[PDB]
Amino acid sequence: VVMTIDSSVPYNMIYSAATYTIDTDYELSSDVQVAGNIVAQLIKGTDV
Amino acid sequence: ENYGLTGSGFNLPPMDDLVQETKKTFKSAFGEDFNTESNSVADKLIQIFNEREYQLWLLMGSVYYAQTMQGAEGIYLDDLLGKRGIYRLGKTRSTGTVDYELSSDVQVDVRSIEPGYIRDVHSVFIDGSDVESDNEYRIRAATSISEGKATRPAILAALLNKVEGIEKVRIFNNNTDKTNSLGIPPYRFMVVCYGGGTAEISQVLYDTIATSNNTYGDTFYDITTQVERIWHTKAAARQLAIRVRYRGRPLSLTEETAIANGLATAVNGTMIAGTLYNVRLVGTVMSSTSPDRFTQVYVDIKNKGQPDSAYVNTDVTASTTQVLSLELEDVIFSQI
Amino acid sequence: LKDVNHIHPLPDFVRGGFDYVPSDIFSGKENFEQTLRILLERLEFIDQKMVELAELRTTLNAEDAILDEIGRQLGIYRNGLNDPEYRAVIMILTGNNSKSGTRADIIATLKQLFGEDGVTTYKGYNYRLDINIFNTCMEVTDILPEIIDMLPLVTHLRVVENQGY
Amino acid sequence: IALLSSDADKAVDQIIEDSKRLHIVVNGTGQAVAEDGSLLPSVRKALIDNLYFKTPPLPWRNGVNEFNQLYSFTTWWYAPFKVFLDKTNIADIYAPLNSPNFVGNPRVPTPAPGDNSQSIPTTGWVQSEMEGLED
Amino acid sequence: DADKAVDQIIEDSKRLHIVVNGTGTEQAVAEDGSLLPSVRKALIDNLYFKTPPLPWRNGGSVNEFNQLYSFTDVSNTTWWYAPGATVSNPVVMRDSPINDGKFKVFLDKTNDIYAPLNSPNFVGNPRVPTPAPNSQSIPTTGWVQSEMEGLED
Amino acid sequence: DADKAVDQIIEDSKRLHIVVNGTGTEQAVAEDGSLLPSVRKALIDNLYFKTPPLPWRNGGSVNEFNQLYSFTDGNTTWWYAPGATVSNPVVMRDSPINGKFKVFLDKTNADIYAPLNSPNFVNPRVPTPAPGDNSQSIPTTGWVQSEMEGLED
Repeated sequence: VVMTIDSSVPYNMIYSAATYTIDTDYELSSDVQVAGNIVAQLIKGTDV
Repeated sequence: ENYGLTGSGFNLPPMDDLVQETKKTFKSAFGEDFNTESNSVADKLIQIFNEREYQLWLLMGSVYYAQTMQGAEGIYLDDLLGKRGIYRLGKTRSTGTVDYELSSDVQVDVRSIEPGYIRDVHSVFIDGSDVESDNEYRIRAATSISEGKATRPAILAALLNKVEGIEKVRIFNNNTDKTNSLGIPPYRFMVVCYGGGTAEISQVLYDTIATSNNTYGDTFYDITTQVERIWHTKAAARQLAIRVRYRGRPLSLTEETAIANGLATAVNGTMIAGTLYNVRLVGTVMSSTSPDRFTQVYVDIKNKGQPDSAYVNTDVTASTTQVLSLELEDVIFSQI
Repeated sequence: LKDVNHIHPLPDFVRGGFDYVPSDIFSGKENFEQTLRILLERLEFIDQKMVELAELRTTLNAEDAILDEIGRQLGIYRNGLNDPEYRAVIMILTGNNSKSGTRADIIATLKQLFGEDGVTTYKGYNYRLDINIFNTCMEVTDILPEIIDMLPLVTHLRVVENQGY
Repeated sequence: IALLSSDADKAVDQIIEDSKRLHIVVNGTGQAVAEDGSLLPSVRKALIDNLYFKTPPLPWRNGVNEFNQLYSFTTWWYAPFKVFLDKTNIADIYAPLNSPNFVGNPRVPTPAPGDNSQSIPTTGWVQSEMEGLED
Repeated sequence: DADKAVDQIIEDSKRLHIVVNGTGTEQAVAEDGSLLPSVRKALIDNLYFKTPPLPWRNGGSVNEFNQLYSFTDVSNTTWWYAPGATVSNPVVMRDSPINDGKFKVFLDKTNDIYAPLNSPNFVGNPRVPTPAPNSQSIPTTGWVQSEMEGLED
Repeated sequence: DADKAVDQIIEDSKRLHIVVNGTGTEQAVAEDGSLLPSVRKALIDNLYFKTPPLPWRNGGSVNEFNQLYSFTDGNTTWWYAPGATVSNPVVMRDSPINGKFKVFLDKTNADIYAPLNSPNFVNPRVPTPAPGDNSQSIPTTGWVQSEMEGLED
């Protein structure tokens, strides 16, 4: 699965594997770190 | 928007995608909390309608492809070239000279009784010609037909349709005040042909040239309606020989026939007093067989009877009255 | 009073079919209508594209990506021509097949390339002919080879081009 | 020559409908539909549906049935208790995000070790960071 | 003679351009001489012009629906407007709006300019008291240097 | 010439389209550097709503950019989502405190913005100060490393 995250979430933050459930019957496969797992990016407008 | 004719080509959507946006838009009218997973009643219904709809796209693609030159097959081929105003031939009959019957009364020629394919040897005639197949049917479509007169395409078109036994023709023009580099007298033009008769082409030319006899050539033949004469020339006069060298996986025996006969077409199709380009010859070999079979290729050209040392790879041309020709007993294959 | 060409988008396709709901039994229920509308509106897109599949294949509007296919059947290859004039050459060569190179005839063919008053032709005693251009909309050097083809076998031609009179 | 206009109409018509929507919204009467299908009320209609409070406040009793009637105590009050009109400023207590001057003991969540970004470091993070280079 | 149409098109484009981009306010002039308002002019109606509201009075009248007025009670300050106020139907003034339901109170939108407690993104030059030479407090530029200043040696 | 006039026309047209439609949480870009707000902004931008508050619901989905929904826990606050439409609805989750939802303003609500004195934050950021600053300005995490870098060598 993929999810978009707000611009402010720091790179080094790591999601705890055993504190989330995707839906009524799905959970994280293992621990996930934001850094090193970017798949797509969108940059627009507001960014001298 | 990315579906259907688009200028760059024709695009056909696969089965899976059509379902995707149909469900998406269908979901938009009732929110996310709407079961559409596998084997669900709603999903089952959607599949039936999309499959029936999908055939429409496939039919459209087939229609477009069926009408393109590359995809023309069988009857569909007849329709496409039929649009040009020409049709395939039928059962053709043999012609002989004094199963068979006389073509007309005789006094102080020969026509076959049978409708088609056919007692055809010297000292016991045109044989075969049962049905005109697609490959030669495509070739015969290369010509052009028009009712025009007094113009260069008109002269060419009429000759190739009326003069019996004509195989090639070209016209050279000198529309200036002073003799050209080819010696044509000013304000005159020359016609050179290969094959055909002499007292018949003149008749055909008379009916199609303007009312100003600007012809010039080697031989003349008078005609009347008032009397005048028309000029023309004949070239023939060349046969070539070819050798090919290549590196890689030998081409058995069948491929050489495929390579050899293919080359004969390109060389033969050359215009009168044309030029052969070594690069073009190479290209034909790379296209008459599947790619990825050679690492190097070279072709050598020489006239029949010449010593083997005469082989050359440079481009070759022909004089005004020469026509390039190639045959079998030629095309020496070899591995470097 | 009616167009002979019947190939047109079906007028008001959507409201048709809805007319076949028997006796307004479902009308005003806002649950069956959306389901039916969603399915029918898909045919709208397909129905629309059925026309362009025929309209766009005509030589008048054919885009360069497929115009080459039309030219290929006729033996007129693109060579270095660009789209706006590649259309012109296709028309010129095709039209040549029913021509005789008369003074009235020549004016007609040049008429399609330079408007009504954009071209004029002077004539000379000894096979001399002249062509004048006033309102060219395309580059002429690439079109020139054809302009020679539809003339008598012995024509002597001059070409001069300018903007306006 | 200028027949690129074959693209201009798809914008000219569109601006026509946009002007039409502008006119109906501004000069409408007590609506407009966007291409998304959502509604835009005209000003003379938007002035009606917005939140209006009852102007006369009532005396307080700490007794409670309406979110739209005010109450008075001693300041105005309402039940969404929440005060409505106090007498204190806000700019005097709430730091602007631009060029603030905090006082007392500001705190932030300590960032991850080794972060080199624009986040704010904590005193107990840098002090930890010092010892690494010390060794 | 399409040059004639091209002419009119040329300046019609410019009129349209100024109307769309008419700064805060521009008055494009049509060929009829009437005056067309920029988009941002047309947007004043929502903009609810909160200049310092005209002080409350008794007597006089309010002509603009979206104009505010400043009033003070015997104790508080409020701003009032009469949405029914129009030309040819001005709202007659009164002693106090609290019993003048023609009038209604208004608030302030701008909190915008203040940092939320959650992940604010500051700009400019924030400052804090130099913390004790620690733990969780926010350090200052000098605080860090002073802390490290002893370490270089 | 004329092509540039047409370009002006088309750019103006797309700008006007976005401005009229907008998205509630959106503002357009003028030809000059200024940005143009959408109608969905200007309406909610000054102040406007639909009066009757509606209850929050975990299984609800919002599609209207100007209505208030009363969340409760009896701590009641009123919420809205400008970027909500029929074409782009939004789901009422368990709680609104977690995106497009925003809370209605009150002189109590404030109560989420950092006070000037000893505020607690929950990923704040500040501009990076210039190296070597000894003032009471606030350093960044990178600035610390950027200065510690000279130390090691």
